[PDB]
Amino acid sequence: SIDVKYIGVKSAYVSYDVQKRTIYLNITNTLNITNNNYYSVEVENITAQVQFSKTVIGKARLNNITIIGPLDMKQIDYTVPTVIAEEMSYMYDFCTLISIKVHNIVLMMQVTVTTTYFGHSEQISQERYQYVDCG
Amino acid sequence: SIDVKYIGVKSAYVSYDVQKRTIYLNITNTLNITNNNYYSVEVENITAQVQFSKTVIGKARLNNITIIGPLDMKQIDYTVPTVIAEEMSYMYDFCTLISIKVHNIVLMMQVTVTTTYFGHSEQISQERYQYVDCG
Amino acid sequence: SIDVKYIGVKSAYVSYDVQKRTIYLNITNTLNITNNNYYSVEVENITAQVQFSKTVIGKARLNNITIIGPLDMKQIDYTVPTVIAEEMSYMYDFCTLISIKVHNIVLMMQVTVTTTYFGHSEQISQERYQYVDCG
Ligand SMILES: *[C@@H]1O[C@H](CO)[C@@H](O)[C@H](O)[C@H]1NC(C)=O
Ligand SMILES: *[C@@H]1O[C@H](CO)[C@@H](O)[C@H](O)[C@H]1NC(C)=O
Ligand SMILES: *[C@@H]1O[C@H](CO)[C@@H](O)[C@H](O)[C@H]1NC(C)=O
Ligand SMILES: *[C@@H]1O[C@H](CO)[C@@H](O)[C@H](O)[C@H]1NC(C)=O
Ligand SMILES: *[C@@H]1O[C@H](CO)[C@@H](O)[C@H](O)[C@H]1NC(C)=O
Ligand SMILES: *[C@@H]1O[C@H](CO)[C@@H](O)[C@H](O)[C@H]1NC(C)=O
Ligand SMILES: *[C@@H]1O[C@H](CO)[C@@H](O)[C@H](O)[C@H]1NC(C)=O
Ligand SMILES: *[C@@H]1O[C@H](CO)[C@@H](O)[C@H](O)[C@H]1NC(C)=O
Ligand SMILES: *[C@@H]1O[C@H](CO)[C@@H](O)[C@H](O)[C@H]1NC(C)=O
Ligand SMILES: *[C@@H]1O[C@H](CO)[C@@H](O)[C@H](O)[C@H]1NC(C)=O
Ligand SMILES: *[C@@H]1O[C@H](CO)[C@@H](O)[C@H](O)[C@H]1NC(C)=O
Ligand SMILES: *[C@@H]1O[C@H](CO)[C@@H](O)[C@H](O)[C@H]1NC(C)=O
Repeated sequence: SIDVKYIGVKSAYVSYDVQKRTIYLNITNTLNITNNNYYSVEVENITAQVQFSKTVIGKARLNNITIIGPLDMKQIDYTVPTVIAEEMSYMYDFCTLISIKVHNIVLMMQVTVTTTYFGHSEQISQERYQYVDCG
Repeated sequence: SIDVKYIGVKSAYVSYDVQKRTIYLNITNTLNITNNNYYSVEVENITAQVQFSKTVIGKARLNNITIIGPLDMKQIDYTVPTVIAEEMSYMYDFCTLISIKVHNIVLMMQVTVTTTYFGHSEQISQERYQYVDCG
Repeated sequence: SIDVKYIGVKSAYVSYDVQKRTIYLNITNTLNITNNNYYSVEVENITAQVQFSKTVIGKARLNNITIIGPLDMKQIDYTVPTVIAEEMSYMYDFCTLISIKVHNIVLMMQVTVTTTYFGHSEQISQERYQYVDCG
């Protein structure tokens, strides 16, 4: 939330990086570093806090009631045949793949019907995605 | 939220980077660094806070009621055949792929019907996406 | 939440990295480092806090009631045959794969119907994804 970074190869504060086939002969490197850091991140100062939720019923006549959740799946048909016919023939399959519904990252918070919150919520995702690499 | 960065290859504060086939002969590098940092990020100052939610019923007559969630899927048909017929023939498949519904990043917060919030919510996603690389 | 980083290869504070075939002959490296760090992360200061939830019924007549959860799956059919017919033929399959529903990361918090929160919730995911690599 404060210092989120994505670094590809190299990350450094003071780097005298050297690489292939070099001559580092008579250098006189000298440093003088002062790097004081002060974090006072999201400190609270609270006197009172109330989360109230009341449901009062009475003399109440209620018929059919349906409150369904935050994702319903109904009558979902996946209908993928795969028919191969081959008479006196030559076939060559490489990097052949058939994928159906598939997920890599699935993150859910506060997936309800009724919710009362107080706080600080984060979701951070850092990757190097590579699905198909055939060659 | 404050210092979000995406770095491709190299990230540094003071970098005397050297690369292929060089002559670093009589240099007299000298540094003098003062890098004081003060973070007071989202500090609160609160005397009172109330999250009130009331539902009062009474002498109330209610018929059919339906409150459905924040994503419904109904009668979704995926109908992808794949028929190959080959008589006395030559076939060559490489980097051949059939993909159906597929996700990589799925993040959800506060997916409800009724919600009362108080706070600080973030979603950060940093990647290097590469779906198909065949060659 | 404060210092989240994704580093590809190298991470360092002060790195005199050297690589292939080099001459590091008469250097006079010198350092002087002061790196005081002070973290006071999310310290609270609270006098009172109440999470109240009441449900009062009485003289109440209720018919059919259905409150279903935050994800229902109903009548989901996966119908993927795979028929191969081969008379007097040559077939070659390599890196051949058929995948059905599949997940790698599944994280859920506060997946309910009714929820009252107070606090600090995080989800962090860092990876190097590589699904198919055949070659
Ligand atoms: C630096 O090193 C070289 C070596 O080739 C030498 O000839 C030269 O006198 C040196 N000078 C100092 C100031 O160290
Ligand atoms: C290096 O930094 C310190 C920190 O204040 C300072 O007192 C000093 O004069 C600087 N130089 C040297 C040569 O030490
Ligand atoms: C608010 O400020 C600081 C905490 O950050 C503290 O010294 C002060 O007493 C707080 N005030 C109250 C009323 O709590
Ligand atoms: C709703 O309630 C009535 C009763 O008044 C009932 O006849 C009907 O079947 C209910 N609805 C469903 C979908 O069952
Ligand atoms: C720097 O190094 C070179 C080496 O080729 C030398 O001839 C020269 O006298 C040096 N000078 C100083 C100031 O160090
Ligand atoms: C380096 O920085 C410090 C910090 O204030 C300063 O006192 C000093 O004069 C600077 N120069 C040297 C040569 O130390
Ligand atoms: C608000 O300001 C600071 C906290 O940031 C604190 O010193 C002060 O007392 C706070 N005021 C009240 C009324 O809490
Ligand atoms: C709605 O309620 C009536 C009762 O008055 C019922 O006949 C009807 O079937 C209900 N609707 C559905 C879709 O069931
Ligand atoms: C540095 O090392 C070289 C070795 O080739 C030498 O000739 C030179 O006199 C040295 N100088 C110092 C200042 O150490
Ligand atoms: C190194 O840093 C310290 C820390 O303040 C300082 O007292 C000193 O003068 C600096 N230089 C040397 C040569 O020690
Ligand atoms: C709030 O500020 C600090 C804690 O961060 C503490 O010294 C002070 O007494 C706190 N105030 C109250 C009323 O608790
Ligand atoms: C709803 O309740 C009525 C009674 O009044 C009943 O006849 C009906 O079958 C119920 N609904 C379902 C779907 O069973």
